[PDB]
Amino acid sequence: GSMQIFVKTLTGKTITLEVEPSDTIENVKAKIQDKEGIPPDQQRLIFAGKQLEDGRTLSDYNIQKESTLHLVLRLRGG
Amino acid sequence: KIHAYTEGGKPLRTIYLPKLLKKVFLDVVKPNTKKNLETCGILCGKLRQNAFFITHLVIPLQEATSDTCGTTDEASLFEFQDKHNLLTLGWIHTHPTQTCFMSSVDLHTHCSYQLMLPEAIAIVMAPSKNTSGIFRLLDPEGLQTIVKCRKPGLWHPHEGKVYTMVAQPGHVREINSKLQVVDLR
Ligand SMILES: [Zn+2]
Ligand SMILES: [Zn+2]
Repeated sequence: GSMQIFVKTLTGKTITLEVEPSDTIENVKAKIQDKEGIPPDQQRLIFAGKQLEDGRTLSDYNIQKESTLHLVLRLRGG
Repeated sequence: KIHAYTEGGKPLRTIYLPKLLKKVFLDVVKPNTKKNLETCGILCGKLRQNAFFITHLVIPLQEATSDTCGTTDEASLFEFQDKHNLLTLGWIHTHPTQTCFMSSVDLHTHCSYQLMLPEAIAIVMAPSKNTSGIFRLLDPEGLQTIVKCRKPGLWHPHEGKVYTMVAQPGHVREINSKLQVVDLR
């Protein structure tokens, strides 16, 4: 991609991604599965207090160079 | 004085678990366990001098049935942890009627926590059997198995030993410490 954003976790990690403004949130998750091994449906991404929907894009949410997103995992118990 | 290692020889930092937490969790989710409903929560806390301290049990917004439970509004969970600088150190849930083990769903869920934090633990309460367990995936073989896994269906099986009970007291040590219980439901 053509800019870099950061994904900070609740575990002291910081993931760095290269992405396009036109990358979908679902694309950003796929890049995280690639880099960290986490399935997309287990991820929730959060920016400026709002949770990001799979079908929208980084531009839809005004996410620019070197912005920080936040990753919170879902919990599924059996 | 005592160090625990993964199967592959990586050292695990110690997590201090309040002795109270298991008992208080069962108490907090007892309405659901009576109604034959699974419940879950998050183990949160802090890193002090190369050790983790569980300080908060957080009951997130969730939906449940008799054999499943899942979070629904992770944003409020996030807001709480971030606002209070809480690390995620693992999770806990009930088997209202089943035995004390990690199901296929538990393994896939936990794989992600243990990837984000090598020491992450999964506590399983089987109150109808009066047992409980604290588990993790084998590192690296079990992590690798579940990460690569693409099998469909909720309850599918896995090839080989995938998880194990955590080392006590080297990895997890139960101690008499303070606890906050945060109910976000
Ligand atoms: Zn379970
Ligand atoms: Zn699987």
